[PDB]
Amino acid sequence: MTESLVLSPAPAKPKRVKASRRSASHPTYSEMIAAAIRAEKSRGGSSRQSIQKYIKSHYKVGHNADLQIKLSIRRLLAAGVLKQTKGVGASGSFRLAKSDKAKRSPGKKKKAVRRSTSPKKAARPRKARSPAKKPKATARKARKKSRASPKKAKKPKTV
Amino acid sequence: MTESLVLSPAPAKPKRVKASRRSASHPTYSEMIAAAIRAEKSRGGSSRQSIQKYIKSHYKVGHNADLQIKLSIRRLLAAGVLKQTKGVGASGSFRLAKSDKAKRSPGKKKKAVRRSTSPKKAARPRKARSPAKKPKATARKARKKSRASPKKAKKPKTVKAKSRKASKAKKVKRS
Amino acid sequence: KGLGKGGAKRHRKVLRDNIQGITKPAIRRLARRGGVKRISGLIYEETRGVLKVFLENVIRDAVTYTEHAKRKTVTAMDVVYALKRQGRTLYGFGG
Amino acid sequence: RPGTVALREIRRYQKSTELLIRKLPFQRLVREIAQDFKTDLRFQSSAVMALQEASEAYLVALFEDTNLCAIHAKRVTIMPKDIQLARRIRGERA
Amino acid sequence: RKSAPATGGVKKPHRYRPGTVALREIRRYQKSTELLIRKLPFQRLVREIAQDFKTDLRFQSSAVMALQEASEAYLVALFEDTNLCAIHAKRVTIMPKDIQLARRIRGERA
Repeated sequence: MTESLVLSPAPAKPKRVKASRRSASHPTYSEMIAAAIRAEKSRGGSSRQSIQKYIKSHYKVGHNADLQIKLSIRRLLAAGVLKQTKGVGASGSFRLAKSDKAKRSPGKKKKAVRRSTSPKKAARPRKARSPAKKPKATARKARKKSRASPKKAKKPKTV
Repeated sequence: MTESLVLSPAPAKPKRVKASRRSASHPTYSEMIAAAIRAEKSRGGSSRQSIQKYIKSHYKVGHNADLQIKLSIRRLLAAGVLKQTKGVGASGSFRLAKSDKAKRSPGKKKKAVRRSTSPKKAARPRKARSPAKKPKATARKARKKSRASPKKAKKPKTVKAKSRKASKAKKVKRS
Repeated sequence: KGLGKGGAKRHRKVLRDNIQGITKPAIRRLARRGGVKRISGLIYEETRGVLKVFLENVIRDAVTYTEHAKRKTVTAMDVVYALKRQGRTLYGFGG
Repeated sequence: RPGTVALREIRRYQKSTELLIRKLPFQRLVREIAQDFKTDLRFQSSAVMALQEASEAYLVALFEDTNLCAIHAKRVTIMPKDIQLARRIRGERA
Repeated sequence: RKSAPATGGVKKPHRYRPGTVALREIRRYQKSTELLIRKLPFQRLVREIAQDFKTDLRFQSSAVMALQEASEAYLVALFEDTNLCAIHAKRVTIMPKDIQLARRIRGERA
């Protein structure tokens, strides 16, 4: 009767933006986590806060859906839909059984880099040497943004 | 094979017409199957000849595809995304796990469309059959750059937005 | 004086034999005699209470047999009888 | 290194045949308990050793029972919980 | 209070949850005196065991009742100690780990 009574807030708050809109489709409280956890950048999975910010966009109500996220994830776990690796440092573990990686794999997995210290190390020994003065990474946009790829700095310059 | 003798003289020719970030190009071998399945609309999945015809478009691995495609498909089944349906009338299912799974869903089918990554592909049949005006999709910024929040996803194309910024009622009236 | 190894003297008190009843090492060795690896620390207070109850029960029986014998001396036989009555029945020495 | 010689202590203490509690504190301990019940009680050399041996063996038996309580709770230490449970299950507590 | 086993409904969070009827059963079974296990199946058990011990042996109602009543009390007392073993771990389910520990502490099996 949960599909007739407590669902009645759905033809009220989701009625505004969440529907079978031909311009752009929207979830139906059963296909939400896919957009969050497949168009994903994380390496060990999504987290509670991550899926929260991913799924709040206009149509999301959240009146009591904070409970229904966990309840539906546990229902899908009982049904056998998702697969997860244990972790504590990561705030979450929600993922899918992806085709790229086998179910059997060793614990060690690759490395990464950020290169955020490179702009600062462009000036740190530049202090030791003569030409040390005001920032000059990408001209005035270095002061404006402090991080710009060649094309990302070219485009505003020509525009 | 990843960097062995098979692909030691190989990479020179890809530099000509391979997958380039400029506009759209030939999908990588790891993703041509996914693109073909997304293009296919069959509820029961794509058959063997259906997959072959769908990836036959332009340059491909068709020289050794007869074994390469089957080996890759078995590799992905060993992981678990490709779910299959049982039968003999259809050559094969090879379905991509896209919607909610493990539910019965007895004979339920509706006109469906997604938002996550479909729009870039879905803007192509618009070119194929009937031209556009941009009342569909998510602007040119979606296909120009993937990592874009809605602000810069919308603002380069149209300056007219909802009550959050300016007033889109005029564009809505003008259709 | 100082906290560490002082010049004159260190480590302990001189007054004795009126507030005693604590043996910290002995509980460790008995715990090791029980085959354990760690003791969890806060067991000295409990073991002393556990110890006192055990001796209270046997001595109560032992002093009860002593009163019947009409003497001020507590002997091994009475101690054995007290343990035997309650089921401990320490064989030990009885002859 | 922590806990290494604890295993070594098992080998020595389980083939040694001696008493671990200090005898002189135990000698004054039996007098204090007995004095409250009745006054002017004279002890004997055999009485002290007989009383001490039963108490030490009782502790060793109790500690072994608490050892099985630690492994039951995925533990290596004897918390006061182990002793309390062992006394109740064995029926010695009441 | 409606159950409705049919497809409609996603059940309820509180439908005599595991242990709640137990909380009802503990009150009922600790409020009256009775023999819990079956009588006749236990009677056959006593007769069968004694048959191997002794080829011929007769029985009376008082004898079998005393054996059954003592066995039920022995089992109930064991369960109380075994549950106390269960509470040692952060669990409310009696497991073979607890029964081994409880028996070994007592004179049984050790």
